[PDB]
This record gives sequence, structure tokens and C-alpha cells, in this order.
Amino acid sequence: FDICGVQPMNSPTGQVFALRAVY
Amino acid sequence: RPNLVALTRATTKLIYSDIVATQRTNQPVAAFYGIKYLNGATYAGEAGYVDREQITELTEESKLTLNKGDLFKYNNIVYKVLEDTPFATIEESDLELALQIAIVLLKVRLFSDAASTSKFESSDSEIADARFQINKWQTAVKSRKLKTGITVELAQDLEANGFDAPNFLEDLLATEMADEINKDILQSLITVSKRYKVTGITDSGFIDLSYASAPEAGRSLYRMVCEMVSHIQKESTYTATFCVASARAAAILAASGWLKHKPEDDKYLSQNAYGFLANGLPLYCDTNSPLDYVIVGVVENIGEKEIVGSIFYAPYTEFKVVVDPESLQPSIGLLVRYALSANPYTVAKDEKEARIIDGGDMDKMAGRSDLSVLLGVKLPK
Amino acid sequence: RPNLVALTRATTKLIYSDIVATQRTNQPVAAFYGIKYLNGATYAGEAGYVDREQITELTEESKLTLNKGDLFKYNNIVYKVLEDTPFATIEESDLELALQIAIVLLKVRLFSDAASTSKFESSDSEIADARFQINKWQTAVKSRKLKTGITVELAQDLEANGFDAPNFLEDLLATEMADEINKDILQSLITVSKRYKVTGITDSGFIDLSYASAPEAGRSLYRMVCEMVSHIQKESTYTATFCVASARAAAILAASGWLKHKPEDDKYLSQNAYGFLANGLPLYCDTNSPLDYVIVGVVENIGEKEIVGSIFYAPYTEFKVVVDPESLQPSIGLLVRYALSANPYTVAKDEKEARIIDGGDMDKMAGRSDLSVLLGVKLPK
Amino acid sequence: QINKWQTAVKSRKLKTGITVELAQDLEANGFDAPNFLEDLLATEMADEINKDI
Repeated sequence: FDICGVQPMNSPTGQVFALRAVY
Repeated sequence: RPNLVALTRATTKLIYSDIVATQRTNQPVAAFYGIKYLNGATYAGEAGYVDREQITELTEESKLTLNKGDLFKYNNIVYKVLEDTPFATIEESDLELALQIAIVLLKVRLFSDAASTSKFESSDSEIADARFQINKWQTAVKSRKLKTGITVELAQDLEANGFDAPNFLEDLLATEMADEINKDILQSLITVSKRYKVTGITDSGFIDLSYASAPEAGRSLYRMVCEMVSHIQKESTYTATFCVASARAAAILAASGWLKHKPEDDKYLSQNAYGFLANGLPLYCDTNSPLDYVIVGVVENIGEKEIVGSIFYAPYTEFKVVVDPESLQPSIGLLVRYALSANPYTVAKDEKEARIIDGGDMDKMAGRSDLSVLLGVKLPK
Repeated sequence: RPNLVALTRATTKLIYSDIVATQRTNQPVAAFYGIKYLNGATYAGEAGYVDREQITELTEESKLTLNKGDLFKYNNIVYKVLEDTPFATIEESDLELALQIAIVLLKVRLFSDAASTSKFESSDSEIADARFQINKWQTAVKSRKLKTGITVELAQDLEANGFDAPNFLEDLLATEMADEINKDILQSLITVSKRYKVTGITDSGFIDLSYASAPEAGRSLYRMVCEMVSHIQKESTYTATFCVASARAAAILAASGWLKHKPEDDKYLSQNAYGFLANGLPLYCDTNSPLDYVIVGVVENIGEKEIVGSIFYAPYTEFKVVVDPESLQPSIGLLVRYALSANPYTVAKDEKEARIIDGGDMDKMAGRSDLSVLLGVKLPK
Repeated sequence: QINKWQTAVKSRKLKTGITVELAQDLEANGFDAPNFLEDLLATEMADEINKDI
């Protein structure tokens, strides 16, 4: 419930962001 | 961003915003909505459907075993029998026509299932299902960008032309953007539009008015185009709303008498219309596609929502302009993004297919509009 | 000079101010501006150009070696392949038509390079360059002068007509001046306009409606004039905005139902138009040029500036009328000065050619408008 | 002559405003959906009525 980003949507599709490393 | 608002509002005036359904997004994808269904006459109720099945399919072998008071159906329409042995006096062997005739001659009657309150409440009957089904889909917003604002020596020219230059340049760059957007839309419409086809494509081949065929007046194309409207009407609960064709395909061809070149424009035409046809729906023109085609189709709305269109458009803003002054070149960039799509369910039986396709995928949506048709045309070149 | 401002504004109302682009000067030369591009379809970016180069030129020997999912391009249009071996089923040997067939039959698909930003930023790709360039040039202001407002015994006549003679004579002189100016403009338009040509000129020779040819109705001219409009649409980003012809050529010849006689003098028509065609565009009637020709072309603006045109006009103000009391004849002289030019860029590849030419040099700009076409017409004389 | 006659008022009825996950879809489209769906339902009704006429 609290070990994830939440970034609650206000529409399906809808999306979340992540600080992905450049790799 | 007020500057995107101003540039967008002041520039999209230049695209065919009305030959697509206009919706909007604020997401990376656009949530598009739209309506499609399987047939168009009478009710969509199951009980009524069963009744159809419980009366007769009207095979010719049975059409004469019917008598006064009986019902029968054909192509999902229920008709009632007037007097005995309907069709007894009709020589026609093709039931489709024999029925057409029987209705005209009052041998049969188009059947109305309007009914008393008693019918419904007494039987505690079923109720009609939807004639229509409503879909939603999600199509990614794509961008298209310009690095067209060339400035350097040009900046000095712009300074010389400083009277107009600041905005003049952005307006011009925005104009080219509008052109590309419009062209992008048109390619999608061309692709999705169903091929208008009659007896193996528009009287057994694409209409040909070439010198090898019929370099007449253009009348025969106007006739075919008018039929394209018929097609929309027969297939859906809408009349055509707009038409787009190349300059040679219709803007000029129909000048022969089947086109009015915008005698009025503060009424019923969009500002980007060429004009309108003699059986007119605003006539627009692409000017680019080598096809020299004609498209006839329909956009429609429920209140403010343009739920109907073969192609839908949904821009995403937060016309963005930027500057990159490397060396002596403070040039201007312009960025525009939108989702563009066809209702993906026209190529799907259900959600397990719709969810693995994209309304913006014009390889799959090709020829599957049903809210538009396209006519290929061989011209007297 | 407010009096000259008034004379100018009240007199230029009489010239075809809208069949040319109008700009203005305050210099001995006019700084004129205009817009041009050499090819119309898709993006004008280097990334695009490279991707196109990297796929194919659609050699007819390769057109069918393509399969589903492949891209190809032809004449700068990028298309995607639908199903395998496009054109395998197309008997057409002329690739231009074979492609049109493939498009309509959904063997190929018009392709857009629009993409997510991720594609662009990840690639760190190029961006579309400008399609159209803006070119500027300077052309000297030239003039015409009258010394015709004759007075002497005529002064007595003017006094006899003293009720309104002072202004009458100036107004008349101004009118004659406007007429000469308009003639100058028309000669320039005639000169710059490209010769309309199809298959060796309007179907292998200028339209000929002479008595030995086709003294029909005038229908055939209308058709060719209309085709000139399609040319304007095809080769540019604008639709025709005006048409001018001699009386015999069309103002009268097309008045067989293909021309409207200014039924309204304020609807899609200037006060100086003779009328508008059945297919629109205000029609101006030349009446003087021995050519008996028809011109179709465009004038267009970005914001307030009439940047697009084949011919540009830029009056130099700070219609000057003076009286010179020579002898017993204090006649009224009238001078008008303006720059008149074509965009020199249409006869130049770059600035090293533009800097040695002059937009006002009609001996070089002849036939190089690209924003106008002229049809020579052989009449039933 | 002026005639008078009477007939029964007859009717049609629909169960077409489907909601469930459709409610979720309508909620997603909640900016318009309440009225939109009723207007839409009314429209298909009008269509059959026009056809009946």
C-alpha cells in the first residue's frame, strides 16, 4: 500500500513515472 | 501555457478539424470514445428477435404458405400479411424484390411492434437491447516537430522586416505545422475509408472517366459520389456530413456544374472549404495524394461530444515554440502533439482483440471505417 | 501629405489592388518579401530524407520484392506495405499509376513519420527543415505622370462647370492614372504568369475555340480555366484567389452560364470586378491587352502581410496633384510612384543569382510566377 | 366534415443504458457521461420512433 509509488491516476491510461537508471 | 493556447487556437483554424471527430486529451494517450454496431430497421429486442425466428425466415418455398394475419420476417424486418397467400400474384423470383413489390402493392405491411402497455406489463416481457454499442480506446499521442524557423542572416532580414517579423515568423511556421497536421489526417482518412464498392467496385471497377473510358463532363463521378452518400445512409444512422477530394478528382472536375465554389461562407461551410457540391456537403481538398480520390463520410455529436467519426483527433497541450541560439542562429522550433485514430473495434469482434490493437495503427484499420468511404478515380489525364 | 493620402485612398480603389499582393514603401525602393519551396507531402526533415534513402526508390524491378511491414518511398512520399508483395497483382506498367492502384487497393499505405517524443529524443534525430523560405528583394519605385488637366479657355469651361469642376478634374485625372496603373499591373501579371501547359500546352496546343475548331458555347474554356485552378492547387499550398481575362477571352465568352455578372457587388467580390466565375474567384476584365487571355492565380497573407503573390505592388507615399501656370494654361499635373515586381527568387537558386537580378525586371521574370498561370486562347473571331 | 377517433397510446422501451464495468467506462468519461448516455439513449429511441412513423 506504501511500498510503491502511488501516483494516483485521474484517468485510466493513465501512467506512472519512474527514475529508471540510464543503464 | 497561455502561449500554447494562443498559438494552437490561432493555428488549428487551418486544419480540417471537422472531417475527423474532435476530442481532446491531457494524457500521453487519448481516451477516445465512439459508437459502432451490427444491423438498419425496427427493434433490437431479443424477444422480438425470437418472434422473428418463431414466425418464418420467408424462404420463397414458404412465402406462399402465409395467409391473412400472419407475420414473417426478412433481413431482420418483420412484415405482416395482408389478405391470403401474399406474393401469389407476384412473378418475381428474387424474394428481395418480390418483397419490395409486395410491400408496394399492399400484399404485405411493414410491421410495427409499438404496443399496448398491457402487452408489456402483462407478459412481464423483455425489453429491447441496444441498437448501438459504445467503445473506448487509448491511442498514444505522437509528436511532429519543426526546426523551420531559420534565423541568422535571416534574423537580420527579420529585423529589416521587424514591423511584422516576430509573430510573422511564428505564424508562418505554425502555418506549415497546420499543413502537416492536416496532411497527416488526410492520409489516415484515406487509409481507413472503406473502398466504396458496387458489383465488384463501383460498377465492376474503379470509376473511370479517363480518355480510355468516359471523358464526359464529370457528371458520372458526381453520380458515383452521390451514391457514396447513399451508402453512408444505408449502412448507418447518418447522412454524409463532409467530402474531401483532390483538385482534379472533384474541386475542378465538378466545376462542370456539380460544385459551387463557396458563393457563401458565413453560413454552413468551414473556412477551409473549397466550396460544396450540388448534392453538397462542404467540399475540402487535400492537393497532395497521388490517388486523385474522393472521400465521403460523417462526423456527429451527442451534445458537445463528437462520438462519431472515422478518424478521431485529440491534441495534448500543457503549439510550443522554442529557440536554439547556437552561434549566430537563434532559430525557432515548433512542437505539436496529438493522438490520431480510428475506432479499433471496427476490426475486432471483442475486447480480446481490441486490447491488442491500436486505433492509430493504420495498417490494421485500413479499409475499415464504416463512417466513410473512398472512391478511386481514373481521370482524363 | 493628408491631401495626397486622401487622393491615394480614394483613387487606388479603382485598380485591381487584390490581384497582386500589396506591400508599401517609404524608401526609393520597396522592400518586398515573398515565400518559395522546391519539392507536396510528408516531413521535410533530414532524418526523414535519410530513412527514405535507406529504404528504396521503388524501382519497378523492386516494387514487388517488398513484403508486409516494409517501407518504401516514391516521389518523396513514404508508404508502408500491406500484406506481401504489393503490386504482385497489379498489371499496370506505369509505376505512377500502379502506385495509385496499390494505394486504393490497400496494398500499400500512406505513411506518417509522427512518433512518440521518445523516438525523437532517444535517436537525437534531426527535425523538419523549413519547407518554404522567405526571400526579400528591393525594387525601385517607378512612376507615371500626367500633364493633362488642361486649363485656359478650359479654365473658363471649368468655371462654367464651377459647381464641382476643381475636384472633378482631379478625380478624372486620378481615374485615368489609375487606369494606366492597372494596365501596368496587368501587363506584369501577363508576363510573369507561367504558360499553362499540358501535354505540349493545354492538350498539345493552346485552347482553340476558333470557328475552324470549336465555336461551342465557351464550355471548353471554362473547363481549361478550371483546370488552371487545379494546377494552382497542385503546385502550391493555396487555391486560386482571383482570375482575370479579356472580355472576348472570358468575361463575355464564359457568360454562357460559366460566369456570374456580379449579382452582388459586395459578396466575395471587389468593386472593380466584372463578376466572379461560376466556380468562384472574382473575375476582372482586362479589355485592353490584344492577347485575349485568361489568368488564374493567387494572392495570400500571413496576418496582415500580403506575402504571397506573383506580382507585388508597393506605392511610395509620404497621387500628387499640382498646377503649373505656364503660359495661359495652368494645367493640373499628376504623378504617381510605386514599385511593381515579381519575386526574383523564382528565377534564382540562391542569393548569388538574386543579387544580380531584379524582381522588377520583367524581361527575366517572364513565365516564372509559379503562383499564376496564363492560358492563351484562340477565339472565334 | 370533421371527424374524431381515438387510438391507444402505444409504447416502446429500452434497457440499453448499460452500466457495470460500463459504469467504470462512463466514470472514465464522467465529465459528460451522466447526460451523455441519457441523450444517446434518447437518440436511439428517436430513431426507432422516426422509423415507426
